[PDB]
Amino acid sequence: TFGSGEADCGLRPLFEKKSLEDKTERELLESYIDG
Amino acid sequence: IVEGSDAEIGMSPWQVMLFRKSPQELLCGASLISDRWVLTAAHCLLYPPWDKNFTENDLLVRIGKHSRTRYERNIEKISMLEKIYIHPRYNWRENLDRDIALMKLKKPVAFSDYIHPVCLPDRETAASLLQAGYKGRVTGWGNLKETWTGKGQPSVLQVVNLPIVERPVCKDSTRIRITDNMFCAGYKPDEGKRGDAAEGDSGGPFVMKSPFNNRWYQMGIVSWGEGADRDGKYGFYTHVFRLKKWIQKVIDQF
Repeated sequence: TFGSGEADCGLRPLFEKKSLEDKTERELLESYIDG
Repeated sequence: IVEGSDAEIGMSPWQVMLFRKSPQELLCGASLISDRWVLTAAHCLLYPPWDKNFTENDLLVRIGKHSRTRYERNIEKISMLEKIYIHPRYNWRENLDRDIALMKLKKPVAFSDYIHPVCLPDRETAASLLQAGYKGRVTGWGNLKETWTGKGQPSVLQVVNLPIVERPVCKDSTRIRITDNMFCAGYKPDEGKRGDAAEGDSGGPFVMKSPFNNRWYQMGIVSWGEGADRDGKYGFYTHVFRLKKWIQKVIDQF
């Protein structure tokens, strides 16, 4: 069946887990907040 | 990817490359959803009009990649397939409705800084984020140009952010019968900005970062288009949330 992974899905080792933001993710989030 | 940019290392750790064993070539994109399951588009594996019908032994999946061509020793992971599941209602005859397929790996993969699963959406994430104007992100190793004949090939994984388009504008843009299991994305002619998935990016993920828990969720699968980067035309994506019950039925069945 599924296997491991669900619990920690979607959190990137080199970004979210290190509190670092990639170059263009803010463009995505601002699009949800601004209009 | 047309009009995108180079991905940063580890930016899309769920990105999977579907590779044809013989001849050796990139077939499509896909995504890692657990340590043993990969999600892609049904048309990447089965399309009767082109006498395309790949079996488990014809392909391999490559996870953790950045370079399009280099064998990334000690970074990428090459996995064989145990079984392929195509949605039983995949409509290749008309409109590619339910363009979704699952692939079970022969054995689970270990996660790393470069290999990590994306989340599938829950109903609140779908309700909040699938809205016109909201942007998602598409990644892949497909063509760089809309234009012509080389269509351009990237040295490394490409990324582009694209806005979801209002359903009436999507429907109005094509003669194909669009269903509730599909959505479209891309910039409109007067938005000035460009960007699109192209040939080779099919099957890959359209992801959105949740403002609620800051996890990345796969909301779509690159499905079909009519001229990538062609303003006035938009790319179509399989609506993952709408087909989530089928995904869960398959995974909790094998």
